[PDB]
Amino acid sequence: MREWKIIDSTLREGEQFEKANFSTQDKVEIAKALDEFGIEYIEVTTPVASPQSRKDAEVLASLGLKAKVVTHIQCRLDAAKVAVETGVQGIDLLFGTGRDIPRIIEEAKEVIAYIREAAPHVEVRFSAEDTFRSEEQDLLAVYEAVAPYVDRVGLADTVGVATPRQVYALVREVRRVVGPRVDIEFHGHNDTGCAIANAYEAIEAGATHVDTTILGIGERNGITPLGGFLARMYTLQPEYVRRKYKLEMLPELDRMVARMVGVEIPFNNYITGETAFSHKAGMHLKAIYINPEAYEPYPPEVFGVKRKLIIA
Amino acid sequence: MREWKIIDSTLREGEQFEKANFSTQDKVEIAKALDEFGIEYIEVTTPVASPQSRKDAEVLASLGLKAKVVTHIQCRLDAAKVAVETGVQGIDLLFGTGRDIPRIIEEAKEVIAYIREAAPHVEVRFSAEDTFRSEEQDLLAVYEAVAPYVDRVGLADTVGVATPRQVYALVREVRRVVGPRVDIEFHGHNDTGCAIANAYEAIEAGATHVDTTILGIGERNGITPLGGFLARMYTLQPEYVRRKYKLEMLPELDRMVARMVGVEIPFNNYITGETAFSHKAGMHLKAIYINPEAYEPYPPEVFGVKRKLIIA
Ligand SMILES: [Cu+2]
Ligand SMILES: [Cu+2]
Repeated sequence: MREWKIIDSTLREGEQFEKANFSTQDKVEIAKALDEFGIEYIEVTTPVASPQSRKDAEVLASLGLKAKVVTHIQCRLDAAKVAVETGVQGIDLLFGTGRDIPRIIEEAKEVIAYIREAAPHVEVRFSAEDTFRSEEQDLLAVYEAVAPYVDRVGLADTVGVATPRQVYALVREVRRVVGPRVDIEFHGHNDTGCAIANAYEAIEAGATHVDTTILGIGERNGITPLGGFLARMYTLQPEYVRRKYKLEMLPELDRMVARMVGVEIPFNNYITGETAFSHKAGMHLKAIYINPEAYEPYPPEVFGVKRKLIIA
Repeated sequence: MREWKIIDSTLREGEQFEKANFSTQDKVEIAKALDEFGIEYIEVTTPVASPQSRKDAEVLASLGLKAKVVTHIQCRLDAAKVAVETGVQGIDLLFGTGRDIPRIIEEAKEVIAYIREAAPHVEVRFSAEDTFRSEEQDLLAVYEAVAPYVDRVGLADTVGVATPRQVYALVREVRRVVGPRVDIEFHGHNDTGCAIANAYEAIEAGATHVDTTILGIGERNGITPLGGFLARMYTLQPEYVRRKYKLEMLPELDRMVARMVGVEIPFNNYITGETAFSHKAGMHLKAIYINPEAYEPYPPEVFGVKRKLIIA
């Protein structure tokens, strides 16, 4: 352990997907299915976006889910006021992307202080945008100074270019500077095909929270997808992962979202893709008969799917 | 540098995709487009598979492409005879997945020796199946003893479970043992979402060749996809990558293969997916107007595609 939790952002990051147009009822459906699956956090679009987004945040946070509902805002006093008034259990601050460091630290601490005052029980996370491309001394200076005042700090590979060893290294440095009592969140975009690998490296480096969306939907080609992330973690911690989540629900989660946003599940999608458990090579089929484990990373039944043997 | 080449395996790994049914003309079309793109190697199904596969290998190897055409076989004397007779420029041996090490080394050297004798100009690569899960002392013992006799050794993450730091570490150890004059090839499956990340780590560790297929098609959910791999490498070595390949051909490569195997390009596919360059968030759109670089990992024009702005 390697203990960690998932922050689903389907209703935040989520909404930034090109084809997403979630009704209130769509979001409630998604949130209840995630809660049933066992997801620990559900992050929702800033209430400042529209009066709509505010309402949705209000409803989601009062659904009585076991998951904590958390909203994502710019690191600003005005947005923080709106956020606390919604009743969310958490607020995820993003300090947007040079101006001096004591001032950045100043402005951050002010927002965080407002929130502690107005809503002492709300969990606060602080991230700087584009964390891995920010110059590192100043980044660590900010995180070190803000960490004593927050429950969690986050790192965001905003443009999807961080490399796995870079993510590992910077998470380790952040852990060094913030100490063992502040949680560490990773958010990574998939532009260079590293969102799952980077989330995994983040956890190996000490990260405690990973952002996912169902099918990885999000800005551009999206972020770490729930199913791909769970496949990656299941192979390493199968006992922990199967006890944490209702893994057999994955196909229904992927279907629900695909139907809502109007896409097909891709044909190679982790676990639930048409092709995810198809075998064809004769020497593979030879082995699967004696033991399917021979060419399978995990059992399809665990995730509520079946293998396919192509015997032509 | 970070110098490396791609071995496309669309016509080998490739053929093991559930829905692949390539006619001879399909393969010739694919191979000529890859050669035009600038791909360095094209790997094809073992000629032993059917008389068909043999014919296709014979044609492909005699097409007069600039790319070297290479076939993939079990590490056996009988298959090697068939392979050399096809005229391929390379033979990729796979020693299939305990029996003693001097004997494994013995059997390997015998096949390799046959090939040097019967076809001194053919390039020979040796891989052990499931390289990252083989016990490491014995694996390195085999690679160390065989390397002086081959042009290249390969590592294969056959079941798609290797982790990026594991791949980095084992490639470094292999490089230590085989010396600087033997090339090193990486083949990785995508079951845990790490095929691109692992290929990248392999190169950082000293690997010189990476297996890809167009759209990542292959057994199960496939292997490192060409487009995702090029996106990953372009962000790190843009001059090198744009000079090596005709990057603007990527959409036509992905379309061609999708059409042939009967799938849609997935909606989040690297570069050529519907959604790969779609922006929606207001603060993103604000920035893209001053500079699209602000939220884009690479320029869409480089790959012959366009961005989308969602202003609702
Ligand atoms: Cu994001
Ligand atoms: Cu393979």
